[PDB]
Amino acid sequence: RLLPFVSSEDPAQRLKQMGTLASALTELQMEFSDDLTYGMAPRSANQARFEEGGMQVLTKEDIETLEQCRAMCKRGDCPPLLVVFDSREGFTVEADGQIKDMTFIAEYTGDVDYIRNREHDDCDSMMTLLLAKDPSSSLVICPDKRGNIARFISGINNHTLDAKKKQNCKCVRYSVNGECRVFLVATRDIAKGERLYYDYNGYEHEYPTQHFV
Amino acid sequence: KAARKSAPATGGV
Ligand SMILES: Nc1ncnc2c1ncn2[C@@H]1O[C@H](CSCC[C@H](N)C(=O)O)[C@@H](O)[C@H]1O
Repeated sequence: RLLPFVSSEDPAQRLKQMGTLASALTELQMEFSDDLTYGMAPRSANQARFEEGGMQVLTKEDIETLEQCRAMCKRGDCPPLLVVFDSREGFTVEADGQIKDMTFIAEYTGDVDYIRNREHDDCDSMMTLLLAKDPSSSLVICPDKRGNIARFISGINNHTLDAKKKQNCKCVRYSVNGECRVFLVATRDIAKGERLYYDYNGYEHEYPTQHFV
Repeated sequence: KAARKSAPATGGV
């Protein structure tokens, strides 16, 4: 079962957290969007039944946790995360309070587009939404103009025998009311100050990670 | 070539 995250109790701590995100979003000429935005690809193109060999369905209970988390972010109760710059990684995301195992961290957001319209895109943060048999139907999330914390989260080096030991969250795709949705979930208990890491190549192997720390 | 991240659609968390 998905768990709702625990926002920091001090309002000044939540402001400092939102501040680090606003700052990193600014340096990237980005606006804040905690939703998928649909020009490029219409909302009507996002159908989970189009996924090759199907897409797991998010349960009523888990949709309720997702909606609760979404309502928390809307009122100022962001997850306890800090966007911190790193000499070796660029912008990174660290836990700024405890994050229990199975906790919903965030949804991977940005403009939804057809993979075909982004074949020559330099965005270091593109994420697959829908993988259909028809390549003209495959979708991707593009946080180049608007996004949230998800795009700043680090990935593991898939080439080294020990970089999997750094992984503390997992990216998953679930069908939510018939649409593909991309979520980040803590795979273990994460302490204050731990940097967040997931596998950028959880399904396809379309992300070069050989030079990652 | 574009380099985007990928996540599974089966197997849960
Ligand atoms: N483990 C790691 N080691 C080194 N660089 C990493 C990394 N994980 C992520 N990155 C960097 O982050 C990019 C993915 S997008 C993550 C946000 C980015 N660091 C930013 O400052 O906007 C990668 O292309 C790489 O430049």
